[PDB]
Amino acid sequence: KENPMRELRIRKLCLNICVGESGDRLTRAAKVLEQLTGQTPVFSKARYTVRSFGIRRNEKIAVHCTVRGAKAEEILEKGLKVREYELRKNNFSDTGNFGFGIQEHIDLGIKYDPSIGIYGLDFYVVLGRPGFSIADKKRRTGCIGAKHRISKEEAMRWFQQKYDGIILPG
Amino acid sequence: FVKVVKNKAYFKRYQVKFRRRREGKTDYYARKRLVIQDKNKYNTPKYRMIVRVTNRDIICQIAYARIEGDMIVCAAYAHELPKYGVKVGLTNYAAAYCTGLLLARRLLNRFGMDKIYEGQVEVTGDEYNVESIDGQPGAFTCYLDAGLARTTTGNKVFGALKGAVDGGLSIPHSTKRFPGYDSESKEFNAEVHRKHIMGQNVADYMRYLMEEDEDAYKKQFSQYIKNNVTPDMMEEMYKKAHAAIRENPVYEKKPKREVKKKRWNRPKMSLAQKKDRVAQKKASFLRAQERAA
Amino acid sequence: TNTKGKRRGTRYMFSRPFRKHGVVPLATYMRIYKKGDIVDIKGMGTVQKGMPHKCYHGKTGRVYNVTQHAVGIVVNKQVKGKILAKRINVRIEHIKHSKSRDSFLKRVKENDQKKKEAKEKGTWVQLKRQPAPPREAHFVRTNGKEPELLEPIPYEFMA
Amino acid sequence: GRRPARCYRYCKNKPYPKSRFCRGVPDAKIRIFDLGRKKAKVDEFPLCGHMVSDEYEQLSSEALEAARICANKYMVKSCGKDGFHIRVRLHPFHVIRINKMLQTGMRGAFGKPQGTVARVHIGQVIMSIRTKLQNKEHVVEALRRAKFKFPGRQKIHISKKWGFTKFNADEFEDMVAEKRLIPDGCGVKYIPNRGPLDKWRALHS
Amino acid sequence: AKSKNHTTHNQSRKWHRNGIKKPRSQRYESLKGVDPKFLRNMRFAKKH
RNA sequence: UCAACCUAUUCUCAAACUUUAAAUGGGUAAGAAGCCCGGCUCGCUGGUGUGGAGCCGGGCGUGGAAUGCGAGUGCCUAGUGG
RNA sequence: GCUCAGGGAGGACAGAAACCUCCCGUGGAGCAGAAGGGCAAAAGCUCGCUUGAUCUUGAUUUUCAGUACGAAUACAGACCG
RNA sequence: GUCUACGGCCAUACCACCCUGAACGCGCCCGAUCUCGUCUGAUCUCGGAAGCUAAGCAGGGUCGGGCCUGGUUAGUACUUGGAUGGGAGACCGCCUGGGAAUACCGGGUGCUGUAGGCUU
Ligand SMILES: [Mg+2]
Ligand SMILES: [Mg+2]
Ligand SMILES: [Mg+2]
Ligand SMILES: [Mg+2]
Ligand SMILES: [Mg+2]
Ligand SMILES: [Mg+2]
Ligand SMILES: [Mg+2]
Ligand SMILES: [Mg+2]
Ligand SMILES: [Mg+2]
Ligand SMILES: [Mg+2]
Repeated sequence: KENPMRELRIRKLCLNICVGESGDRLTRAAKVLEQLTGQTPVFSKARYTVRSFGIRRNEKIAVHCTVRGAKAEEILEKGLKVREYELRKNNFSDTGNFGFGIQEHIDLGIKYDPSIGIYGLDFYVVLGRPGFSIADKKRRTGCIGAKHRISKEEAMRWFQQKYDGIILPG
Repeated sequence: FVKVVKNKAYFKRYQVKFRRRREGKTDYYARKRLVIQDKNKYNTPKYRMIVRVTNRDIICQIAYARIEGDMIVCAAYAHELPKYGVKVGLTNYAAAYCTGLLLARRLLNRFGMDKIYEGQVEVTGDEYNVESIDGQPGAFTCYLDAGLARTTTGNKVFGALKGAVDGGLSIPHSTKRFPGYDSESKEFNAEVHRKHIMGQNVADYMRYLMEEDEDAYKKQFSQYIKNNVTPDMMEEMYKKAHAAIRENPVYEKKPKREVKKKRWNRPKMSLAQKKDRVAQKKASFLRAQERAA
Repeated sequence: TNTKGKRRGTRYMFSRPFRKHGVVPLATYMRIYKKGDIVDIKGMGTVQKGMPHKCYHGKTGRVYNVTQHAVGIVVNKQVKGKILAKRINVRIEHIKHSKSRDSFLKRVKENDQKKKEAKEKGTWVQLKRQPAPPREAHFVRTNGKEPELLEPIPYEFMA
Repeated sequence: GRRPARCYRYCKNKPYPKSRFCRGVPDAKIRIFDLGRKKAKVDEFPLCGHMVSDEYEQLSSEALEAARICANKYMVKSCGKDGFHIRVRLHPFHVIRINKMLQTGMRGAFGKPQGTVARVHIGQVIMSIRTKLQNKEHVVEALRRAKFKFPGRQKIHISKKWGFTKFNADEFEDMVAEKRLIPDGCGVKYIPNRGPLDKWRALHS
Repeated sequence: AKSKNHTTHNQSRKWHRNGIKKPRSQRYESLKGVDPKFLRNMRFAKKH
């Protein structure tokens, strides 16, 4: 007997590929996660300029996108099938989100082109709950209260009872 | 560790916002640019038509600013539209137009200018502006307060605006944000705005759902079905609502009831009670320590 | 030699008070000013438009002109050996009414009402504020107990 | 090479600290200010003798360190090595200037900084020794020997406070038995009747 | 050959010989600086 | 352990730091040019013979804190500016 | 329309520092420069349209001799954004 | 008793955690054809009424932090005027009037204007 407005939902699944340079690598990484998601991603620029890494200010160095809903759940399930449903206990943020990363997108189920190549991905799952739109609506913006937030164990129990994965320690 | 950010120094140096800014409700920048009368006008009122679209009704008020507050001249809501015959759907663009019309006609009847300044009796949708006639007492001029709505094209704020304009208020406006002004060709086809005022998009979505899938139709629309609102009835129902509002615009309040005077929330605990609470907490801790030792 | 800037020396003078920064409150805008209103000046840092000068921060004058954001007021400024009745244009949020006129106004209206009445009544009631007179003669009762005796404390250095 | 202290002796100027505007100050030579068994609780040194001043003058940092060494030498000779705790309760923040003449003259005369200087009021405590209650004469003799390293008139006063605390030595024992005070090193912590009472039940736990 | 730079020593009694006298207060002071649209209306009201 | 760190404490400060914050001091007011009515005018302002301002006409002296003192105004002008 | 400095907790190569996400965050950032004031649904940052950075008579403030130039403040008459 | 819409003074209203909300509301909520806008109907805009007071919000609690207002500190510090007072000086005392602020210890924890509800 629990109140149905505290169902743990995924609010978003955000993906990025930080290629570290502009041009060909970034455009074809944009095309590969557009092949992944089905929506045209956006180009993340650089705040600073560090020549140890080889980047400049306002230079397009990454590709990111944001996925909501059934597409988010299915992309996340593909990524966890890559990650064999095994996540570490350090892969869980204190605010209740989690996230992981994969190294080649070919393991997802996306077929290959030598015109494109291989890239790795950061997946990050921003969990929520019904009611978290208070934190970013406009007209009467409030905060989210203490009982309604998501703690770390309250998120990883949800993960291992909704995906039947394991939380290996370390 | 982290350094504790919200310490005694943080709260001592912290300045609060205004109460309405903390609650989120008002924009003091726009409110100052909107309500402050010119000082050479010398206590002439400056009237506003406040539109607030809630989740279930639409508050349209007309108020001027004094020092104690905004005294509201006239008010007209959307949940009072079943007095005139709009049974449900009270938050859409068409009900925004109806409550803007009701606000305008009720204020004109309150001041004594309902015969003069009739406005658009028939609804067209195009540009209208109530230009005042000489000799007769002048047109009512007020300005439109959107509050925090992002005032883009096709907004029910501007629906209530067009309702007051067709009711007879002389509000300054442009025909850029009514539904129908397309951003590409930069013109304004008034028949599309008339369809949105008469609720033809809602009737067409009703027809579209009962052609596509009736499960989604019964989930989306249900109180329409309960109050047997059909798509062909829609435009005639809104026209009869317009005619009913323009013939009987006055509001009669509900009678004031004799109360029971029962208190629904907990009253504030007193000084004696809370000092006795901390005395009993200390005594109960000490006796639990002696019964644990 | 000092600089002759318009805002020289006004660090603490046009600053807002502690924790009363931010948005200017709106009653300050909604107050209306006739001509002949006695008006105080207090310039404010949040609105740089219409700033009154540091010579006039704290002076009181009389309105002679009202415009659509600002009032012209007639203040007495003292320069080397004379007093100029000079007029300045001040935006509305650098300004208050003075209640020094208002206490006189209520005293005039209550004097005029008690001069209107209590004149066919026959009494003659005092209308001028004589200053605080010396205390009249009065008994002081020592009800029972004796006056408590005080005598100075012996010196001990406590620090 | 330093000018005598009788030049830089009265509180003549505005206080002119080492700051963003006066930079290039040579460093103050008293840098150790507390000495002795400074790691000792309030409960094992109950006596506290203050060298109080009796003039509104300026003490040099040189004189502060000279008086520190003159007190510490006699204390480690007399009361043993770690049976005391001196602390110098003045830190020199005012810096003083030197107009060097080699010919210009008094044209543009504003000095480079020479040294640091503490400004003292009539009744402000210069030094203070915390010790046991039987080492009374030794602390009076130590402060009396350190008074000759300062100008002017200093007096010696043995206070009724419990060492380096602001609480009186007669009721300190009753308060610490009543647990309104808590020892936390060379000072003591004061506990009001104002906290959340989880702190209360933690103390009386 | 320097000399004294600025002074306000004798100035207070120099002012108070003929007195710090307040400005000439007069009934019906003028209308210069009054709002010109307001004053157009005022002088039409006086015209008619 | 020893450091940084963190949390409650503690000693000493500031012309170009400050939550507080004096004394002395600086404006304004202490009425006839003031109040209170009646009515006209306006191209300004205007839901509103609304708002504001200007004009007329009438009525009201206990001269509206103390003290003291006849005031206001215009020419011409020397010397001075270590 | 959005919130800035900093910090915390996470994420393939990635680290002390590239990018993504949550949370705290009264200004500890930014506003060309010197400092002082001022500023958070803004005066900051990002976008859309732009030329009131235009034509013109008076009044005023500031230094002041109660003169100039400079800079600025309310108005007013168009022509505009 | 209380809520919404617009507010005034802007912490006695803020902040952290816990408890309780009947009715109307306010919300969360369900969708994206149309209006609109985004990488993403998350936000904004648009059409609704299956569910829930879980959150916001409201009322209350905390020997709570803060804030407000009092006592103490203290007639202390400082100070107007005065002396052919003291002191080698620094500085201090007195006559004449004014008179602060920490630490420490109490009390309070939004009032309120206009319009419209609920308590059939
Ligand atoms: Mg706005
Ligand atoms: Mg000097
Ligand atoms: Mg000479
Ligand atoms: Mg000369
Ligand atoms: Mg803006
Ligand atoms: Mg700018
Ligand atoms: Mg949605
Ligand atoms: Mg709730
Ligand atoms: Mg609840
Ligand atoms: Mg408290």
